[PDB]
Amino acid sequence: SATLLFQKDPPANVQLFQEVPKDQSEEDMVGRPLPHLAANMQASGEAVYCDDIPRYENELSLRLVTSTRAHAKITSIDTSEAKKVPGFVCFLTAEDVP
Amino acid sequence: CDDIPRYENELSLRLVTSTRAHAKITSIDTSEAKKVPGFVCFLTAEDVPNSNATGLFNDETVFAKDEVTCVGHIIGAVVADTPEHAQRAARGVKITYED
Amino acid sequence: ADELVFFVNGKKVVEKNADPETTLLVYLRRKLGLCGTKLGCGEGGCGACTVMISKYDRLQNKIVHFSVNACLAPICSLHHVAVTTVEGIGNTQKLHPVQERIARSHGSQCGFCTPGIVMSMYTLLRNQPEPTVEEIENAFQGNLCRCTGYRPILQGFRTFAKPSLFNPEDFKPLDPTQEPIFPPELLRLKDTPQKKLRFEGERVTWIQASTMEELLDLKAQHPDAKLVVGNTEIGIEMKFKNMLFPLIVCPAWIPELNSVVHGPEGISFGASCPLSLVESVLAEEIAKLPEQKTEVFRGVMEQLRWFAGKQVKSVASIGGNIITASPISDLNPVFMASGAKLTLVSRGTRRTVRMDHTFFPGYRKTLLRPEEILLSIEIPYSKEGEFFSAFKQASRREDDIAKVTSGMRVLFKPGTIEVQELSLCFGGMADRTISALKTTPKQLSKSWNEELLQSVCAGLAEEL
Amino acid sequence: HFYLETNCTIAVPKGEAGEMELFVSTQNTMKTQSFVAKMLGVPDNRIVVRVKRMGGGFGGKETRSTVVSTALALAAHKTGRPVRCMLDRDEDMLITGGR
Amino acid sequence: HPFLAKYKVGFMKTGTVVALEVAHFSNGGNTEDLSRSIMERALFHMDNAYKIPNIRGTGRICKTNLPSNTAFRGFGGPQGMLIAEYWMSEVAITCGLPAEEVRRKNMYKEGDLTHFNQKLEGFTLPRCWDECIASSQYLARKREVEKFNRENRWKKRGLCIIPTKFGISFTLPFLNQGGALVHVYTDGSVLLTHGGTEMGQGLHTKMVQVASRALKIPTSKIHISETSTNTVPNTSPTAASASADLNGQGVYEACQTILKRLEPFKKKKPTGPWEAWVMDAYTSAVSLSATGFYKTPNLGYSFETNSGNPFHYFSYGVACSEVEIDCLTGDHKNLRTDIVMDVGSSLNPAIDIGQVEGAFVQGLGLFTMEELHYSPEGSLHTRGPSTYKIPAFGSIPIEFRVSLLRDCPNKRAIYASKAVGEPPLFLASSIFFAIKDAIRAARAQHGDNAKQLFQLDSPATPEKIRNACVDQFTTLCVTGVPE
Amino acid sequence: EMGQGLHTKMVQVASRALKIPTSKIHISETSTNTVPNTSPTAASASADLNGQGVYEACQTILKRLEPFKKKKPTGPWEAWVMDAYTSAVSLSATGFYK
Amino acid sequence: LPAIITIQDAINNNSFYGSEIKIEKGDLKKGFSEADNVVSGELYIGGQE
Ligand SMILES: Cc1cc2nc3c(=O)[nH]c(=O)nc-3n(C[C@H](O)[C@H](O)[C@H](O)COP(=O)(O)OP(=O)(O)OC[C@H]3O[C@@H](n4cnc5c(N)ncnc54)[C@H](O)[C@@H]3O)c2cc1C
Ligand SMILES: NC(=O)C1=CN([C@@H]2O[C@H](COP(=O)(O)OP(=O)(O)OC[C@H]3O[C@@H](n4cnc5c(N)ncnc54)[C@H](O)[C@@H]3O)[C@@H](O)[C@H]2O)C=CC1
Ligand code: FES
Ligand code: FES
Ligand SMILES: [Ca+2]
Repeated sequence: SATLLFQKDPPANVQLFQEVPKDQSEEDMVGRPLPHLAANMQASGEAVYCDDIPRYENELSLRLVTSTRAHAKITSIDTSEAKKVPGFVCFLTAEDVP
Repeated sequence: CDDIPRYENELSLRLVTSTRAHAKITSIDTSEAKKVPGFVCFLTAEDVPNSNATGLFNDETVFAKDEVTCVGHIIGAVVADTPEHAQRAARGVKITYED
Repeated sequence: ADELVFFVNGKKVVEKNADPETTLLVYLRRKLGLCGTKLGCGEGGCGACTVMISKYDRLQNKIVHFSVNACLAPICSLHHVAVTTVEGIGNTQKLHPVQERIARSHGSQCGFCTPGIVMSMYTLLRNQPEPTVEEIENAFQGNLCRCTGYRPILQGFRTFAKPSLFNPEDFKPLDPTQEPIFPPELLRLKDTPQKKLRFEGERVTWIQASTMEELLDLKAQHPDAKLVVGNTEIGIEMKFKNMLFPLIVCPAWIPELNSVVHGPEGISFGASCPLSLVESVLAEEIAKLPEQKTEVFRGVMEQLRWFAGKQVKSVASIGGNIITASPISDLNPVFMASGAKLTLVSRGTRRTVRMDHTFFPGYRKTLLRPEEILLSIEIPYSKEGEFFSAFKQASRREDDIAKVTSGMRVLFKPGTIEVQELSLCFGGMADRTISALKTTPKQLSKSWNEELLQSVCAGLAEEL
Repeated sequence: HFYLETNCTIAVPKGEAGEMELFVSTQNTMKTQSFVAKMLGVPDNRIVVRVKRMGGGFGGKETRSTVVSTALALAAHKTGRPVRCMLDRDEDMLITGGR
Repeated sequence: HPFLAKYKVGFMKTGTVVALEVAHFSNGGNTEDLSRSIMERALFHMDNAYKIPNIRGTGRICKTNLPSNTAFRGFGGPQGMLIAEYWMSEVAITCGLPAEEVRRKNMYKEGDLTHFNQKLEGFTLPRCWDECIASSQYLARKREVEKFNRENRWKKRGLCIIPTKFGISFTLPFLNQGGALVHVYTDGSVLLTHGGTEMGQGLHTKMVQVASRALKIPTSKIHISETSTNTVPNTSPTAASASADLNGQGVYEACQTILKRLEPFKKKKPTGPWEAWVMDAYTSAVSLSATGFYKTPNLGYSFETNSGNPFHYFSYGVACSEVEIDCLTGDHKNLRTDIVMDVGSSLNPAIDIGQVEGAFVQGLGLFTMEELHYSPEGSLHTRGPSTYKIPAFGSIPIEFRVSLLRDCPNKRAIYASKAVGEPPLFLASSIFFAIKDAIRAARAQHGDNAKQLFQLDSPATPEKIRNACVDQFTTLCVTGVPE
Repeated sequence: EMGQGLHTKMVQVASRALKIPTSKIHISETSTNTVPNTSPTAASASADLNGQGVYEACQTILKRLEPFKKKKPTGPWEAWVMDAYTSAVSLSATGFYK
Repeated sequence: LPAIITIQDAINNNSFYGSEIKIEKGDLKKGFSEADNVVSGELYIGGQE
């Protein structure tokens, strides 16, 4: 068996659960296997997640600036190269917190 | 309302209204409307998914069907990219009436 | 020219000012507003951005269909193809069977991975309307899901092959004739010969080369021009390693770089051939030729089983893997162990090299000169008494970086068990692909027995 | 009425389950919601009508605002894109009636 | 949170454990966040399913220069429980007794108190255990594993059955509250909202099912569009597996208010449809909007007096898993997993089975695949799927069997259900311990003693599996010698 | 709101009803998904109708806070509210009038 | 600045969030003294993204 190329048998799945009582109304869905209400839209790419929301004409974009050190004092920050990038608006820091 | 910023994909609508107080609509010609840059579509009573009956007492049309019953009766609506293009396209919607 | 023209969901897109840094994903989502295709990683690993590409293959006089990662696909590479997204196959008013079955079988929880999984299954069916259960699982080597535990997706899709949670009898049947037409325009456009294209963005110029002469001339005057075929390395270096290559040349249209030639000694592949083409031709050869002839071929195929997934293998070129020269390339150890023949060309030069230890002189370096390109690689038939194995062990079986990867070949003196040649090559054991050259020469003329096993093991333990 | 702000609606389709959000200069959110829902053929629970403020109404936006809202809601449904219409003063005076 | 544990367990030759001392340490990172509550839950679960008369657990949370660690499905539970299962595995090995017998004989009975003094009422665990032992054919399959291992030197199989007990409720009592707002419009359609957020767990689906039962109208008449702070304020996070419990009750109460308001119109028109009652209530100027609220009663543990109930009830389940390892590479296949889960009377067995499988597969990642790497200076190296390996389509057990326990209503939660989100995750430890069993079979082939307690840290990666399968190859590489 | 100062009056009413300054109370907008089945803002009736609705919603809140007001008779509004929340008492209420 | 990275760094530096949390029941000294066997060990469990 040391020389065998990787190979699996095909899957064999079993899901067991309880039927709802016999005299439960067909409109009473509690305990019945109702599919996720958004499943069809998720399958079709129509379900909207945050970034799928259309942008406003005047909408801006933000990117976080993070530490590359585990523990250190910040002695200085230079934004001169940042300011040269087209579309630059601002760099927010602790000073900017109202 | 109009101070709210536009979404980047937002469209503009312009209503197209009856110039006759009481008349049959015999044809609508949108040939010119379609030539205006930014034109998307012209909505009429045919485009209404469910009911064209509206108003407090259900006696009003969303869009005129077959007849117009005042000067100002909404016949349809042009959809375009900008309000200027919508206004120009709405001028190119030619309606023929029988009084 | 300089206009970029392609189709999305059957509709013509004309992009007059295409930026080479724009990916298909960004273009679909932000320019076309088609947000069914998701960003999950941007590095080819999750499949959330999977879309289908259709094009007319000029070589084969046939329409082909394959899936790709939209997150890594530059739009400048897509002139005259047709893109299909989740929106192109159906919606809630008329669900495609693929969509209906994943939804109804409870294969969609958070739903963010769902369009990408739908597109991988859809693409499989466009190529194989009746796949085996194994083909179905293989379609998803490059798709991840964090919610479902996969079981319900495979179980719902199993219905496409060959109390209850769902009823497969209520599923609508698949009619493959009802899929979207290949855009007639693109069939009309293939009658016109392709010309060189240039795209200029904020920082990057992209040249889509149409001929070898164009490519070689460009490399002669500008040896810094960066070749891009599938973009599965370059895309990563740009996005994650903050590399900027101001001049890109894409040679993917060039016939010589896409050709498959059967010769006396083996099969030569053009260096731009996608890994999926290599897989499909070698599979055909393995099925029809004697086992004696296909040892190296089956070694390549074993490595390719565990090489990324469908989306990456559709665009990833064989030459891209060789030239990237990562120490953990899964193919270089196999090409080195088999001594595969490489053809190198520049303007005014052509040379051949058998891949050996010298081909890789340093970390991510090859012996290629700045103006040379890799034209082809010949994957050899094995001889009588010549045996080959390929190995890979990573952290996960599927779509992963090898910790150690290996090609191994032995040739025996005819009629005997005495060694004529032995080659043991390894990735992941140094800053380049290496051969165990201190250990193997000692073994020549030895019989293949326990004494040889122990000698090779002791040798490898010392040398590596 | 000559409310200084004429009739205005923005309809934002949400692409799921017939859901739509309308931002409207109206005195009557309930009928705006009902008339839109009935026209589209969706339940009331899919339609949300929001009003921050109007630049005047004086009764003129108690019902007649809906002739703009419905046309706009229809364009948004059809296109899958947000759609906006503010009436010009001449349009508003013609269409919406008075005392 | 990564955990380090130092344990000492005292036990009898029978396998009965009589003393347990465990010190836990977690790596909390650079802010406190939820770290201390996570440590509390680990301590609450250091017994897993086992009654231990003399017991001491301590927990300390380390403050470090790393990104702040936080809530993850299980919330300290899987860490506390794996430690329990790890010394328990060593108790069985030391005694020379079958693991499943040692676990069973140490298991709580109905009415026992935990180490934190909460009474185990409605203790369905022995049922999950007996059903899983039986449906998995565990003892027959043990023999086939033994036989495979005799016939194969370089592949080995292992099989293990693992129980679990998981306390349901936020460890901070006042977070066990939920709110809902319901509107009925005049066409009879219902707009519902509650404090819970949809993240794939099918919470809105369950709330619509709940509302539909409560109001006695089809689900098609009820819609949830979104979660918002301006419709339901002061909501607890969607966390602690608690959300269907908490929001279900809130939804139910808002619906009851609406029904009470509609009852005189229902009396006037006993058969006339829902739409008539609603229009009648509207034109009689009756309010068709209601809030609903719920808090879990009688919760609050004190660490000083070791009294008070932290949990409202407990989830129970059992998993049996079989693996086959490749002793030469460290690769393995997950061959078969059988799970029996008590989800009370399930609100939605499709959603609940989906949650069992999803949770199980994340635990499979935790215990066997998923590993984060940092530079000595504390920079995360592992920043994408290329280097962080979550389970793939091919990673899941080949035979995957899940059963929801029958006939086990849980009256104290909405329509007799139980929470399902987190409890099944730990059950993937059955793969971890099946692997450990396979490794032991490989080690015995190299002459390396039975009853030897070799080290297997979590996750049991190919690296850890291969290195633990000591042979002539590892010996040569490590020390330079063999034969 | 159409210029008649209805939101101003409702804040004035709620401030008296809750016995807190107007500065602690905010009305942002009108929406069908916060209050359903509303009559038009018409017939000069809106302050009368909504004022009573606002008054009643405020009385429900005050009734819920009373045990906390009784315990901490001078402690500020913010103390009672945080006490109510941490005792898991609902801080949301509908109000209605005909 | 001096960094504390691992659990052992933190233990060596007394770098903790708050005080020790503890649950104890019964009699450990007696429990361990009357056992047939004592087994000790350490376990490490990696985190998870
Ligand atoms: C998700 C994912 C999974 C992956 N899995 C694996 C794996 O399992 N094993 C493995 O080995 N790799 C793997 N890779 C790496 C990569 O996909 C392969 O190396 C691939 O073959 C690169 O080909 P490409 O056409 O995309 O190269 P590109 O990114 O377009 O180019 C790569 C390099 O080759 C050069 N180049 C291309 N063609 C020529 C030519 N003909 N002449 C000279 N230079 C040329 C380019 O200039 C560039 O430097 C993976 C990558 C991703 C994103
Ligand atoms: N994205 C994905 O999922 C996959 C990517 N690939 C390849 O992985 C590459 C990863 O790139 P990088 O992180 O830059 O890795 P890299 O190309 O620098 O390779 C790192 C590996 O090389 C070896 N190595 C390097 N220097 C060594 C030395 N001095 N001594 C011993 N061993 C040494 C080690 O095995 C190390 O793990 C990609 O470029 C791609 O080609 C392969 C499989 C999957
Ligand atoms: S976004 Fe993950 S592969 Fe493209
Ligand atoms: S359903 Fe959420 S990741 Fe697949
Ligand atoms: Ca923390």
